[PDB]
Amino acid sequence: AAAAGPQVFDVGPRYTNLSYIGEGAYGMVCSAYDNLNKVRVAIKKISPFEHQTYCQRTLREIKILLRFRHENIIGANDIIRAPTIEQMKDVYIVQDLMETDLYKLLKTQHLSNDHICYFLYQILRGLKYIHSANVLHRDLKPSNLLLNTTCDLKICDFGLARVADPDHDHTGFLTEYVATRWYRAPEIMLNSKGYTKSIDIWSVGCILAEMLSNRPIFPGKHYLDQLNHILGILGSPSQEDLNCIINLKARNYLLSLPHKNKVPWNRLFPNADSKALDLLDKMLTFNPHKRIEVEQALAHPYLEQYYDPSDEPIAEAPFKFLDDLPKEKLKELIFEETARFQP
Ligand SMILES: Nc1ncnc2c1ncn2[C@@H]1O[C@H](COP(=O)(O)OP(=O)(O)NP(=O)(O)O)[C@@H](O)[C@H]1O
Ligand SMILES: [Mg+2]
Repeated sequence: AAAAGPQVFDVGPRYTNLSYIGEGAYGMVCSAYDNLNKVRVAIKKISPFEHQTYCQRTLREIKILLRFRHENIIGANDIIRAPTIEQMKDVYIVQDLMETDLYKLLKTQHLSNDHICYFLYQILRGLKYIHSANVLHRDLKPSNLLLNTTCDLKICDFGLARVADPDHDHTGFLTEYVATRWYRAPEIMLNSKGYTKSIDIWSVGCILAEMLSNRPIFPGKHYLDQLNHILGILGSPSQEDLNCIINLKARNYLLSLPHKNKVPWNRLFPNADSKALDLLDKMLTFNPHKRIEVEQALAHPYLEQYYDPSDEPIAEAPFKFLDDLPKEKLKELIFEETARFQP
């Protein structure tokens, strides 16, 4: 029955009072009074059974959201669908209702250092859990970081996530890539498929920089301009870093470029806590092997008000999914994954 700016958003007896929020990927997002728990909640409608590619992204996100339990990762409290495969056109994911996300927040609000430190702690704490499950998010950016009115931060959108696979990370120069351009590590344009953990840390660094001045630090307009932005600020890679790149074409591209030096961080962010800049530096290290890991970051001095490893939990066990089978099998699997929420 109930409609909300057509669409049909029928989420049954339990959830009423629908109010629009935005436009997700391949569906719509509403808030809605939950008549069993007596709170407002959020509800994403997802209609992906036509295009095979949205079905992997829905299956992935569904598997992960139900396996993970963590205060800084968005949950699935409920998942609503028809009682049969045949009748299932859409899928609805009910979550906690978060006021805003960091993208929307950074357009209008400048943040205090106390807030930056706190949000960074929460991102890194949630990322620790994710990596501990051997998973990579692959698409961390401000719009994937949800916030409520009490400053609680929750990572969302695991559509692009993958199980880590460091042994199969090498690829050729200029290999096309899916994740959001601005938060892409440099090795992705050189020689990485994005199957190692240090891909997520680069993105977190990109977010710290953005939180620090309200503006993306590497806003490249297209695939290769992303790299020139990165190099504009870090300057030319050292020879040792270039020697970790064995890939000939990527290495010669880098050698062909004129020498540029490092723009120092405090020239770029003169107001910032210099401990914040120090960690920034370590997150946005050119060489992925030297870039800081998630635990080292949590233990950096910038975060010592919050750091407490025993209150920074890890997953019960590794993750293992799948990828490439067709529309129809993926529909069966999404049906199967969501059975538990039926009566
Ligand atoms: N739990 C939530 N509470 C409030 N708003 C949410 C919540 N989850 C997602 N959002 C939405 O996040 C949107 C931002 O745009 P978008 O980049 O499409 O993210 P998304 O809706 O999460 N789907 P995706 O594109 O898969 O990340 C906003 O329009 C909100 O509607
Ligand atoms: Mg998005």
